[PDB]
Amino acid sequence: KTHEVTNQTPPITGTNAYLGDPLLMQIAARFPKELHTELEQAGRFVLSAEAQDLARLANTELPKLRTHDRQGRRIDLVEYHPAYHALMRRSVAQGLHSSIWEDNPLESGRRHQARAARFYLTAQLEAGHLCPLTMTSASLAALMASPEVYKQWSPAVLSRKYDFSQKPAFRKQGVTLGMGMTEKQGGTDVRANATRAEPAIGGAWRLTGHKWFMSAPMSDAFLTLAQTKEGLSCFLLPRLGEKGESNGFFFQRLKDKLGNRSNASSEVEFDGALGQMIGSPGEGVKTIMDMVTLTRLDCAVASAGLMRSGLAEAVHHSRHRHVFGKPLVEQPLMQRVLADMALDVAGATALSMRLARAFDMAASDRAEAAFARSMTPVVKYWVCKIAPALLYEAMECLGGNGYIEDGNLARAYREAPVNAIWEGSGNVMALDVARVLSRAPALFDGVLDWISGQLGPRGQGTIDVLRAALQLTETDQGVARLLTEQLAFAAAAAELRQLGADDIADAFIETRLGGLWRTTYGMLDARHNAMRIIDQLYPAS
Amino acid sequence: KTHEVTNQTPPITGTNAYLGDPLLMQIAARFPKELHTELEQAGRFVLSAEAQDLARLANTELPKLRTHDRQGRRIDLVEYHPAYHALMRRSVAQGLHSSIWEDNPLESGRRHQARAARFYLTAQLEAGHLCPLTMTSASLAALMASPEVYKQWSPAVLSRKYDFSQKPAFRKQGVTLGMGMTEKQGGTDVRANATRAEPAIGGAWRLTGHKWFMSAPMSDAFLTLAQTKEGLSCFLLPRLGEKGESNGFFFQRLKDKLGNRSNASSEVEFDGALGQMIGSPGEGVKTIMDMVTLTRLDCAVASAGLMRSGLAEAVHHSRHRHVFGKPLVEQPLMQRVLADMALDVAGATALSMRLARAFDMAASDRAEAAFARSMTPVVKYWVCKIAPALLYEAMECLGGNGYIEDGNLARAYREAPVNAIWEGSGNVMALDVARVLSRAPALFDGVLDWISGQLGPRGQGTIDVLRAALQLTETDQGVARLLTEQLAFAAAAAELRQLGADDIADAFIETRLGGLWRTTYGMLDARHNAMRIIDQLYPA
Ligand SMILES: Cc1cc2nc3c(=O)[nH]c(=O)nc-3n(C[C@H](O)[C@H](O)[C@H](O)COP(=O)(O)OP(=O)(O)OC[C@H]3O[C@@H](n4cnc5c(N)ncnc54)[C@H](O)[C@@H]3O)c2cc1C
Ligand SMILES: Cc1cc2nc3c(=O)[nH]c(=O)nc-3n(C[C@H](O)[C@H](O)[C@H](O)COP(=O)(O)OP(=O)(O)OC[C@H]3O[C@@H](n4cnc5c(N)ncnc54)[C@H](O)[C@@H]3O)c2cc1C
Ligand SMILES: C[As](C)(=O)[O-]
Ligand SMILES: C[As](C)(=O)[O-]
Ligand SMILES: C[As](C)(=O)[O-]
Repeated sequence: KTHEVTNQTPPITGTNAYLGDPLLMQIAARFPKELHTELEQAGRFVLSAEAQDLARLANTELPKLRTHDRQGRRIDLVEYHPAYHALMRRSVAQGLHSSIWEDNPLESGRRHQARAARFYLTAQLEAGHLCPLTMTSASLAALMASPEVYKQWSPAVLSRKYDFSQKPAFRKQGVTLGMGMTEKQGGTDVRANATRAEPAIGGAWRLTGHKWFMSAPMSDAFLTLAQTKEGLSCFLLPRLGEKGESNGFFFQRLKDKLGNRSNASSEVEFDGALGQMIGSPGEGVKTIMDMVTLTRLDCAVASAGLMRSGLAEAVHHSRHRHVFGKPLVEQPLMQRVLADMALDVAGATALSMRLARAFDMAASDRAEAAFARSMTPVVKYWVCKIAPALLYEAMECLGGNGYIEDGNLARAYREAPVNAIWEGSGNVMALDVARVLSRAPALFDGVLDWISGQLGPRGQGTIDVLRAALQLTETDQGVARLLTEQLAFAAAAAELRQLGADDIADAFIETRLGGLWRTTYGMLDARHNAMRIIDQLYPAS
Repeated sequence: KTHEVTNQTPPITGTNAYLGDPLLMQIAARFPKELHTELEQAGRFVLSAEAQDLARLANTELPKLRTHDRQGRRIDLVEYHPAYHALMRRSVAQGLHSSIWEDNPLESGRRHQARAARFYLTAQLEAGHLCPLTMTSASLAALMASPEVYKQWSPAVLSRKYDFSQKPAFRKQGVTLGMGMTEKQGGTDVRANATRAEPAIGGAWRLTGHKWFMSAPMSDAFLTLAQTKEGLSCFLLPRLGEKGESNGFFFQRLKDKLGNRSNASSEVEFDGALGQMIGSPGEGVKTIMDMVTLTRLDCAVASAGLMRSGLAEAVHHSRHRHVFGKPLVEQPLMQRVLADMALDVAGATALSMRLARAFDMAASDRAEAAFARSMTPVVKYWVCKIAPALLYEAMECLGGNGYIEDGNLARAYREAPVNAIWEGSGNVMALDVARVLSRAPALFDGVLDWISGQLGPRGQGTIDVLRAALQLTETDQGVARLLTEQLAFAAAAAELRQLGADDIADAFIETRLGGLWRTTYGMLDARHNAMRIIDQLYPA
């Protein structure tokens, strides 16, 4: 041999991602014991060596579109690696697509939070297959606009048996649902959709057009927007007909994507595809409003989990990798970088779960409903859009191996932009935040009141900043991103206080609410012990 | 047809990346006429459809390691797509590996700046093949430590004829040089290297060990660190022997990289590889100090070019893509986001080229030499490390297509971290700054005087901030990144004043030096006039 291999970091595999995360455990502290037991088992699974192999395979053995069979007939099939189906099977059995719609007494009053904690853990393992599960869970809220259609589909949708066979949906053990919104001329401006729907025999509708981005193409049906005589309408469009034949779907290509690669995203064209209208004619936008809101929470929770998993690897690496004779984690500068990132990961996780809590409490508490209506785009804006910069710095903490695809940080870095881009990007979230202030000032008083209650009298200066930003946004729409980010900082700070993470909150408040312009991590002085921040959030395991 | 395809952005291909960049033209305003002509031709090349096809192919048709031939002999060859060799050929013919060492009277007093302007443009086209050119240009500063080896190798190294054949080095039309430094147990702590060098017949040395990341493996020789009885020493190690036979290189694998994929990076093991010592025994670290410094300017210049190119695409898209009946560039919020990114790209470009100017003036100006020694890690820290976050936001400005690999932003986003990581990352740059503060505080006094002269009396508040940061860093090594980033902000602001970009400087100073903690772009109010910033830096 020419050399020895020394000073290598042992893998994080085999430990428990839930029990290694005290902030998450505090977030779940009031869950019933049965949920704690399930989260510990989930925490063990997502760091197991077998699960990590499935995640690597799903993202390297990529889905393939087969437009035709060997004799020249169209079949419009997308084939996946078995690893994809194994992840789907377990997450569907776990109810990640269905549990908020189920009647489970152990989760009463906690359905969004219980699911969000599971979602957060799974996103640390493999994020791509979460897309069909997010769309399936959220799609049922659109189906509520037509209760007969909900009653018809929900038994099949809520089934916890995953079924990827090419049977018609009504013969499958369970079904999944997708979304056909974006067209080539725009995904934001859905009223510019040119897909058209025309009445057909039997009260159905026939659709002709295209959708430029349709993820999870082997879903059994798709919520789709199309124009009718009275405006943009929403439809439930099955991929297959009752005998299993194609329903006018023509897949053109799969996207060659930066990340999210385990999840096939197709370009599709429709020729006479038959479907049911969902909601009132011309009310397509209103019909899908609650569906989109549900996907935005998932985008935040998953981005937070992505950041958590990437930073845990950086902290763990620092504890074992020696440089100049001692572990990297004993270097003051590495301590400041790791602790500074931990503050944002902590704030993003607390805020994302606080939004889930507002969803659970909205029906019984007007102030929580106010938070739920107005802050979903704030949380999606900030949590998702900080992930690329933070995951890059976490990757840099690994040195050269961090840049190599046989690890996890490269894949997570490639993944991070998708949650921010996939549905409403930053500018769309921020304008949404400003519109709600223009139409419902009372909602932001309620949020400001919750923030002020948690920060206490010392936080009144932050409240004044937020009011000034709200008022300035009415003067100038261009400052809507400033308003959105400041709201997120303040709400994350408030929740860290609510959770009792007072050392974390102190340092978070001093920097994000009191510090100066910065562009890189590590902007902490010695006033707060950095090693304590790191040990509190990433205890050595 | 089922639908019409409408509201699409016309391609930016076919225009001129140099003439479309007023800040760059201002930076080059005093270059001789012949240099202006050459930059205009390069500006057209990097946006031409032909060149763009080469850049795409070089990054999708990946190099393959061939350890053996089909009969089972070791050959240790790496094969590239012809597009890689075409980019190398043109860049070598342009002297990107050699021009600072040439005696070109047209570039007298400007060698580093003239090369940096070319580098900036080429990085907008294809960054991966720049790695061997950066290493080759920088390697000559180390070879100077042994002047007889410099005389022996420099005609071949400085040749503008690219030659990728498998001939021995002195039978080729020109040669390139790489770097064998990082080992599995560490790339930062090179004194923990375990590769060993032993005396051989004829005054040569035999090396046995491994290098964990060796880019451009078909380079003709590599500057390599290995242990001798006196400590860590530097060696020039040819890949092939005098007859074209293997010189004890055993390539194991190529890295499967996030980005930079046109540039092969190998894992290699050395078994009795014959080389020449460069510099004194045990002085390997000192010998490669200037070589490393040169590569650090290149990292900054290229990262600035990456950012410039990605933001130019986002601005161009906004001018053509309609949403809600008007161009995106007419939406106030999109204007704030684009302008806010433009301020960092302008500051990073100005600061990087200002470092190049310090390199040109160092031999004749003590204040400029002080700037070059103390601020090289500052520029590399800030310019390279802001690129990932900025290129993500630029990608988001394109919408869903931004995330797709048939465009350019996804590749640039994957490229962006490599300049920060490839040689000394942020923590290493910041500790470099802290060491210079500890061992030679007067160098930063000179930097502050230069900043103060450019900012004018209005800037005393920024000087006081920098003094406080210097004092605090002497107290606490842990705040070294704060000192480093504040120095970059202030020097970027000062250089924008030096360039006469006073509207850009005004807006940059008020935000980066006077604003609040932020994590995303778009933090400008109406006083900064976002549309004028965009039109001044990215004219349609
Ligand atoms: C991996 C992936 C999967 C996806 N899956 C699906 C799917 O299953 N179904 C589906 O229908 N779509 C899907 N999408 C598409 C996605 O929803 C769209 O890209 C998104 O809606 C934006 O639409 P666009 O690309 O047309 O951008 P545009 O509408 O052209 O917007 C471009 C940019 O301008 C900004 N902008 C927009 N409006 C304004 C304004 N008023 N003022 C200022 N700035 C503005 C946007 O925020 C964005 O940054 C997916 C996207 C990705 C990347
Ligand atoms: C694409 C690519 C190409 C490369 N090509 C080459 C090449 O051709 N030749 C070559 O020899 N190398 C090459 N490298 C290797 C590269 O130079 C090393 O990754 C780098 O030197 C860091 O070494 P490391 O991975 O061992 O990290 P480590 O030395 O283990 O450090 C890991 C992390 O700790 C930080 N750190 C280190 N010391 C300290 C400290 N004292 N205090 C605080 N933080 C600290 C680092 O900044 C980094 O964040 C390449 C790397 C990449 C990504
Ligand atoms: C609504 As069904 C899948 O049971 O036909
Ligand atoms: C960060 As804590 C409140 O779980 O110690
Ligand atoms: C961007 As300018 C140097 O023309 O002000």
